[PDB]
Amino acid sequence: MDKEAFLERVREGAELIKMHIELGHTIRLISHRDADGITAGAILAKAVAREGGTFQLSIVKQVSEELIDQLAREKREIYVFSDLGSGSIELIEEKLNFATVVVADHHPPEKDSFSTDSHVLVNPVPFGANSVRDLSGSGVAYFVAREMNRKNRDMAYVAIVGAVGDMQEIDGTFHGLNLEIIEDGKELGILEVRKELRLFGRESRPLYQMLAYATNPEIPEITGDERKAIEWLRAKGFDPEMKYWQLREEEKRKLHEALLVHMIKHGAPKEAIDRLIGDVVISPLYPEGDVRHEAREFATLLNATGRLNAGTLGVAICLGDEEAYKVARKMLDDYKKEQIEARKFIIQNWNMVEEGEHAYVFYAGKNIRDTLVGIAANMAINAPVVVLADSDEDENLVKGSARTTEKALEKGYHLGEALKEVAEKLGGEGGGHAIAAGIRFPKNRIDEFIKLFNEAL
Amino acid sequence: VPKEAYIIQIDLPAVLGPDMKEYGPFMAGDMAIIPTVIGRALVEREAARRVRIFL
Repeated sequence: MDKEAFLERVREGAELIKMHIELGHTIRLISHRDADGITAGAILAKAVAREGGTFQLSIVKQVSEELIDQLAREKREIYVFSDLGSGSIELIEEKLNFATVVVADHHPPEKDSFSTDSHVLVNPVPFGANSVRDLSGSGVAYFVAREMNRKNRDMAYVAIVGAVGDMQEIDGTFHGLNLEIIEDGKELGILEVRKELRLFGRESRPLYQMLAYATNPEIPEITGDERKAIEWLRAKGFDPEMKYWQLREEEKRKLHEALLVHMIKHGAPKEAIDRLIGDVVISPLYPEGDVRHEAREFATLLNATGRLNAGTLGVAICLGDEEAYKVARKMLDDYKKEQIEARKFIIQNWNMVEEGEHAYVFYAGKNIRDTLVGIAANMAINAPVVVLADSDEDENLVKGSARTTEKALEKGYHLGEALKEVAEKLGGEGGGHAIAAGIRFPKNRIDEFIKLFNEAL
Repeated sequence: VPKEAYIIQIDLPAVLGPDMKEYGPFMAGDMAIIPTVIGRALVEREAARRVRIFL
């Protein structure tokens, strides 16, 4: 992989940052809004603060031409992109040529380097590193931070949280430069690697939900059916309401054996079976039973904050702010309350649903927020469906989401193209995938949307 | 000049600090190190919130 060549880029990027800190310049930080991006943002933020420097961090959805424009209007001395920017090398050099640019990313880059001298691409991929297992976005940021100051090795666990969120260990174990981060954390005693059940819900979920939400790997006759997980665990002699971390090492070992026997019976893929038990990263810095105690649980928390436009709140959590974790918990719980109320409104008010030839159309008005409009259509099915809701951000706009099943997709019914087609006719943004998509269009053209959508199927 | 870290919660135009440095402009949700004399007032009118960076 030529680690020494990548390390050279790391030092070059780290020195640029340190140089501008010495000059008292504001280190403008930009990072992605998932676990990998949030952790990366926190790592670079702490590195700057540790040097007594000044930063301004923004957690964004993605790099856009509009974003680079308003970034250029700021006319900073130095811009630092984290978990972003590799596919926008040309765009960055075009508009941010006047300043120093450091791109710390692991995504396949547009070029292997920058043309200008003041711009540095810290990316392991041009050196032969696998983008999806050798290092994550937070991993790159960690390398840069550690090179600025070896004290930044205390962010090793944070970096791994991002790595797990980036599914760098989908194999069941860690690979590449991630192992170097693992070792740093072990030497400081801030993280441990244990061979356990690689499922989400180790800290905060009951056993029957940890098995029902089982993805990578999926568990046959258990994943999806929440009630079956209760039945299965009862027969094996486990308390379904108990949590995995509350189990003794003997009970976990018995649970592993029981699950493995089950999957072999129902003909689970050999690859899936090998991914049931593997590396699980925990941290002694947090109490057991806390979501921050385990990497996958921590990454799940951060993703939730990122989706609720509170990415920097999640950043603050990585920085050790207990108050921020408090605010985030209350925020997520409030969001949970909105869901069950939104799903309650669909059932009670299904008598106002527009009957269509090829699709369902439900208008909730301002009762359901535009963010809950996506999960609203699914539970309407779990009890094509399109739910419409008034835009909180806008006023004359309505946000809609289309959800369907595999049975309808078998008979054509491609939602994404049909939704993007109608969106172009009503003069609004839309489109998505095949089973799930979103759309924004004028509120005074709902009756027109229903007509045009069914005809596009 | 004493500084601190905050999460700016509203769109905020650039302002000059007592250290003759310019801070901002801020978009809603930005985290930044700014002079505490400015950050305190922002927190006072609920425009920002303190974030503690354990160093």
